[PDB]
Amino acid sequence: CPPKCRCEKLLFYCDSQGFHSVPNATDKGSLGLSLRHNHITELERDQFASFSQLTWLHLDHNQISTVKEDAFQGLYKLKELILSSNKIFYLPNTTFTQLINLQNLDLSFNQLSSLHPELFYGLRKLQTLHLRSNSLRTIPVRLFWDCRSLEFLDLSTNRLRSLARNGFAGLIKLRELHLEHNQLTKINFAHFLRLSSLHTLFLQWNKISNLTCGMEWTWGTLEKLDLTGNEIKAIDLTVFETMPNLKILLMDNNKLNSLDSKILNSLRSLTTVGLSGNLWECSARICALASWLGSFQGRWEHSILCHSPDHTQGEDILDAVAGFQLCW
Amino acid sequence: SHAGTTYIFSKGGGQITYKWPPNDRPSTRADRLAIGFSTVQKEAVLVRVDSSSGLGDYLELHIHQGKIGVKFNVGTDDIAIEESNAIINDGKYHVVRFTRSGGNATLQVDSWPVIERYPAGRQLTIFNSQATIIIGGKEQGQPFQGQLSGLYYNGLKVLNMAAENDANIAIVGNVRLV
Ligand SMILES: *[C@@H]1O[C@H](CO[C@@H]2O[C@@H](C)[C@@H](O)[C@@H](O)[C@@H]2O)[C@@H](O[C@@H]2O[C@H](CO)[C@@H](O)[C@H](O)[C@H]2NC(C)=O)[C@H](O)[C@H]1NC(C)=O
Ligand SMILES: *[C@@H]1O[C@H](CO)[C@@H](O)[C@H](O)[C@H]1NC(C)=O
Ligand SMILES: *[C@@H]1O[C@H](CO)[C@@H](O)[C@H](O)[C@H]1NC(C)=O
Ligand SMILES: *[C@@H]1O[C@H](CO)[C@@H](O)[C@H](O)[C@H]1NC(C)=O
Ligand SMILES: [Ca+2]
Ligand SMILES: [Zn+2]
Repeated sequence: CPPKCRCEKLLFYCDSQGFHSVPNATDKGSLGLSLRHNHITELERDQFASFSQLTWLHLDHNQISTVKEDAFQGLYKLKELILSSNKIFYLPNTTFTQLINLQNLDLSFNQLSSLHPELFYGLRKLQTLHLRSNSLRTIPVRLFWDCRSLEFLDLSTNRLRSLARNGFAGLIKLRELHLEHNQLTKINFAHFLRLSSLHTLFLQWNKISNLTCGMEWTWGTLEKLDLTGNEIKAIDLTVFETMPNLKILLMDNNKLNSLDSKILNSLRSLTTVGLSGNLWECSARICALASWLGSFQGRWEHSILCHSPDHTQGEDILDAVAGFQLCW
Repeated sequence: SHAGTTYIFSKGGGQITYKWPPNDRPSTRADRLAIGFSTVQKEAVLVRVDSSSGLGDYLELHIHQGKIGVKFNVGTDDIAIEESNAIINDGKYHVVRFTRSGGNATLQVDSWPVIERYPAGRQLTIFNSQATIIIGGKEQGQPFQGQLSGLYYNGLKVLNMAAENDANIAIVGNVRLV
């Protein structure tokens, strides 16, 4: 066993030592390797050539800034690669293609600004992909073409300006998608047409003004939609016709003014809703919403309060409806 | 037995007022008002909290026929609660406590049975954007004459704040800080 490193088995645990590069190994039949919280700044070509039998490799919290081409070559049996919390900003297009049995890839908390359209080609056994907390501004249309068995994708905390029409091609088995804390402006749900297995979609804390749906379709698998903390003021009357099995809808802290009865009549499978913090106008317009609440049989965690006119501010909708003779 | 910060409201009428900053005028779902007083008057208005310009919301504490009471409005309608079992204008010190939870109200004279009053149905719960506290009831045409101590309104010791020459406070009329 190499110096400064304790080895429980074929697993090598080399966390929290002052390693500026990967140590050469007396035993090359190691199954796992941990190099966490060292100060590695560079990954050489064929650096892990000795560790052929590696199944998981942890390189998190290192100052890695440059990754040479063919850095991970020969790691055919590798199924987990953690590269989070580094200073990586460029990745050669051939850097992951050899790693066929990869299942979990973490590239979060890095300085990536863009990704090569063929970076994730040939990762068919990939299940989870963490790209959280990067400075990506755009995303290649073909990036996920080969990601057949991916079911978790994290793109939160980036600088995504907007969504490509068919960027998601090949994510047919994706279940959970994280797009929160980006900089989206509008949402055209026709853009998610290719994600036919999605059950949860997180879009909170963007800058979303509009909710539209260009192509009519049925997203039968979507069950949870989190839109908390955007700037939503307008919603096309058919965007929830698309999600018949939607059971959790969160739209707190937006700029919603009211809701058409056409909208609310589609949201009947809901078990949980969130409508707090919106700019509700308490007048005859909210009757659609007020009546729905009486009819509703699901739950809502926080009370829904009027914002306009001023004399109704902060008062629960139903209390204000019955108190001011607004309906019926 | 009356000790605490106290103001003498003598003949001619008097008034202590507090002005909230324009932006921070609070809204409250519940209110807690406690005042220490002594008087011999048959009719007067002790404290009144009025909403900002353009709002009908208000809270008024007053004496009518020697009986202490409270009248308030969340927006829509007036709600009244009064201690009618007995009299408080005997000249001795009393502490009356008022409590509001939305439509509900509570009155309790010092060391007497508590009065609880619950409105029917569902009421408006919010007292909306409080602008001023007017202690004295001069502007209502029923100025108070006597001594007021330990006034408490939603965490504010207003009289104590007047005795500390708070910048917002405006002291007018025949009022003395004994
Ligand atoms: C205002 O008070 C009402 C009613 O007070 C109830 O009646 C009394 C006899 C006493 O038993 C009180 O403790 C009761 O609360 C409140 O409405 C009730 O609230 C409780 C608790 O939330 C609930 O169990 C009852 O079903 C409610 N009854 C009705 C008719 O709605 C109300 O919560 C109070 N409002 C505020 C803002 O505090
Ligand atoms: C470590 O490996 C490098 C090649 O990557 C080689 O040049 C060097 O001599 C090796 N050192 C030891 C001590 O094995
Ligand atoms: C790698 O990138 C170059 C761009 O210079 C591209 O032409 C080439 O096809 C890419 N190779 C693979 C295997 O993706
Ligand atoms: C969103 O819709 C509103 C009205 O429906 C429109 O005025 C606005 O321009 C739209 N936003 C964008 C970014 O197109
Ligand atoms: Ca009010
Ligand atoms: Zn070092």
